[PDB]
Amino acid sequence: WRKLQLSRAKLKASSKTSALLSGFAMVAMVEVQMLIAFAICTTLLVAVAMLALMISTCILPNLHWYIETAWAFSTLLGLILFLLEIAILCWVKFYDLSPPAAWSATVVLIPVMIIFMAFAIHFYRSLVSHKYEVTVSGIRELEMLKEQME
Amino acid sequence: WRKLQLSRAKLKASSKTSALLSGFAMVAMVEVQMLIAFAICTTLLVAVAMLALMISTCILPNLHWYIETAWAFSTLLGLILFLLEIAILCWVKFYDLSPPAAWSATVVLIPVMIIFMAFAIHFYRSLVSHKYEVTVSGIRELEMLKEQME
Amino acid sequence: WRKLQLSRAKLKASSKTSALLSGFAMVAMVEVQMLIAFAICTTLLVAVAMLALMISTCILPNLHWYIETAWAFSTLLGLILFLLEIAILCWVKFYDLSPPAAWSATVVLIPVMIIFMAFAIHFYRSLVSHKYEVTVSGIRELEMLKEQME
Amino acid sequence: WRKLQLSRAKLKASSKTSALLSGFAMVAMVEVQMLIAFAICTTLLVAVAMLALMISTCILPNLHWYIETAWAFSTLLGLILFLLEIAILCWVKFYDLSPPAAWSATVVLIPVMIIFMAFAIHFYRSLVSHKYEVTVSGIRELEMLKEQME
Amino acid sequence: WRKLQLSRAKLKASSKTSALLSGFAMVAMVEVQMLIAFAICTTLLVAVAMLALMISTCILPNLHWYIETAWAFSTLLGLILFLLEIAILCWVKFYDLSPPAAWSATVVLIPVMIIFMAFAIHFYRSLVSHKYEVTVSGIRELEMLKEQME
Amino acid sequence: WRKLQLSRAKLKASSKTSALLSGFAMVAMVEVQMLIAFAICTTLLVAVAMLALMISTCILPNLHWYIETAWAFSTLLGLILFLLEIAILCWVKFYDLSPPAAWSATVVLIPVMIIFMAFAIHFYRSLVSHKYEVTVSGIRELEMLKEQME
Repeated sequence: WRKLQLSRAKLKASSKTSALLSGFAMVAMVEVQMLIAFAICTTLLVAVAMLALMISTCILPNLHWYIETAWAFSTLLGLILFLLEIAILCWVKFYDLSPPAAWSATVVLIPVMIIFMAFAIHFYRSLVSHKYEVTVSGIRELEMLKEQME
Repeated sequence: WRKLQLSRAKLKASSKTSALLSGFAMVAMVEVQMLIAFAICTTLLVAVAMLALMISTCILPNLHWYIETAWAFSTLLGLILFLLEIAILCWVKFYDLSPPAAWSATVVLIPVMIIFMAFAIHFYRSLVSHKYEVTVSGIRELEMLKEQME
Repeated sequence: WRKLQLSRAKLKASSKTSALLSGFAMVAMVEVQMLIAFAICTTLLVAVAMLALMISTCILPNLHWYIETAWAFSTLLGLILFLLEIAILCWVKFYDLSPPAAWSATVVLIPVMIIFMAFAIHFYRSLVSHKYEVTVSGIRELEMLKEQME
Repeated sequence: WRKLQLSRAKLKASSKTSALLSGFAMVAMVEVQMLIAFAICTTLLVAVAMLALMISTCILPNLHWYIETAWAFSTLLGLILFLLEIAILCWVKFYDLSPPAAWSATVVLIPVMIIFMAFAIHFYRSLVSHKYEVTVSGIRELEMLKEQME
Repeated sequence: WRKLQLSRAKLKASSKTSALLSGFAMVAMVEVQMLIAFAICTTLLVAVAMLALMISTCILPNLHWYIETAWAFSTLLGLILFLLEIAILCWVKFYDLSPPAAWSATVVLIPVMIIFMAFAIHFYRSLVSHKYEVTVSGIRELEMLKEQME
Repeated sequence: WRKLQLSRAKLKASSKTSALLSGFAMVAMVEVQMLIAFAICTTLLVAVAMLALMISTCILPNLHWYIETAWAFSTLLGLILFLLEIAILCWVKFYDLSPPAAWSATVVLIPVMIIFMAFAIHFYRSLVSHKYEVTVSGIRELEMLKEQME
């Protein structure tokens, strides 16, 4: 039961989060009109969303942890992209007459981008340790019962 | 009971997903203003949505698997279109002064587009294997009872 | 009980579907600025929605099948209009510098428009047949009881 | 109990319906920039909404039918205004280069506007008749109990 | 229990109502570009919302009537501002070439603005009377029990 | 149980509040096009949101008070930023031809900004006192039981 809920929380969370961001990016992209990177970041980011969306289409009809990875990865990947795209936008909006102000965007981006990925590693690190922590405590308890059994 | 839920999940999911994307595409289309393809992709994509919408209008009043196909097909079909349309937009925004950057959009599109359709086949393949697999598991037991029966 | 639910499903479904589409059409209409038809399609489409909206206002306070027709008709009518309006938009956005690409919009429109209305007839046809089908099967059963009754 | 629900359905329905329409009208108004009427219709329509909004703020804390009238009136009044404003918009967006097409907007407006108000009268008429229809049937039943009482 | 609900109804109601209006005002403000007043009204109105938002952040963690005042005041205060800002917008959109039409906006504003604040006083007035009305009826009943007690 | 709810209320509240504000800021930023500060405020504000978003991604899978701080801090921090950004916008829209009207924005900003942060301290101050207030009342009750125990 806990398995389905985990996925469902992932199902709707991704769809709504992904669709609104892609639409906002598309609307802002047509308004203003590094140079080449802009076209790629936008198109690719959208795809990350599309797949997660379909995941929602196929999940209900139907290993559980495997598909789980697809969502956490795709969704988390996008977050980096959204902030990634905005950094470029400032470069696009200012890059013309405002280049001076534009630099502050990409430069300030590095401090936050690192913390975001770095924090993800720390949270994940503590988690793995627990997987091993439970494995040790679990076998120890089984020996206590097996020893008194004799 | 499970039959109605499957459709309902399809009923609302399609409507909301379809209406927002079509509106965003229409808004961005009027802002910027391959050449001919742009007009077609937009208009057609909308239709895919419209039908699915009506499906919601007729389903509640009222074979179940048949209609089911219409939704999975129409919805999945649209996803390819949305990402399909954005690729063209970059070409519409850059195609003028930025043609160089525009190419990265359609090119990068191929890698993701293939994986999307390809993954769909794999998921479907595993599903079919089970449908038949079960058919074998069910009858097998029946023969067991039959032999012991007599 | 089933009667109220059928209407309620119609009550909210129409309001949300109608209001968002009219607003999107109004926003895109002011951005770009067959010629005369454009003004009519937009204004009329909105009205179809407005009435359905009020239907929601008057229904709760308060023959059931009669009002039911108004919703199914108005809502379905709009779907044709939305796709109808977009076809014109392509003709409006392109009609200036892109007239060549514009034709593909209206032409491609015919294939989908027909299928939409045509499919509606088929679904409705099967429904009517069943209504009669049940009417015959029902009376036949009552005669079986009435005959053995003697 | 039925009394509170009727109002609540009115409470949220008005707020959401009113706020989104006013914002859309304000956004489109600044984009394009009968002549004088435009400014009035927009500002006034908003007010109709604002009051209804506050009605929601004061209702929860705290004759019931009296306040009820304020909502039905304000909300219904707005619907006429929204379609009213769009008619003017076409006159504003086309009034420049497209004056010819503009006329089709106001003219086509008359057919729907009449039906909207006319239909409201019919629905209300049937309602009043029932109120009296029940008053007659009710007293009749009481006399049946009073007569057999003797 | 009734205390928490009253606040919660206030918690979400304010956040959604405030955030959407501020964003719409900001979007329309950048599109057009009394003169000085415009900048102030917009910035200040936003603040009124921000505080109410935080109120939602601090309320859940944790006198009840005191905080209650902050919401009713801030929210109601904003309503006047929104209609206030729109009156200025008409003056901003028309103030250039359309000054004549602009006047109708601010002038027509006075009639509705007064009724809004005036009606608020009346509703509040009747409320204060009841508070006292209950205080009198309550003590009277307690004496009835205390008298027969002897 | 109360622990999970507190976080959940924080989970969705932050995501919706953060995503809409960042999109509105991005849309308005591209429309108009202190000078350098504008680029930074926008980019940084977004980051504050992104992290909070991920917090929602990692919380469900899995000390409680620690993570709690991250949300209250990030969310509250943003509020100051949103109003902060708008102050700059007025300076961006007016800063060109309207510099005079622009000053009223930043100046008026100080009065509200202080109250916002100042009020936060007061609410927090009363809270801390209670933490100590309970600590004293609690130990006192335990002694009452321990004393009569002898």
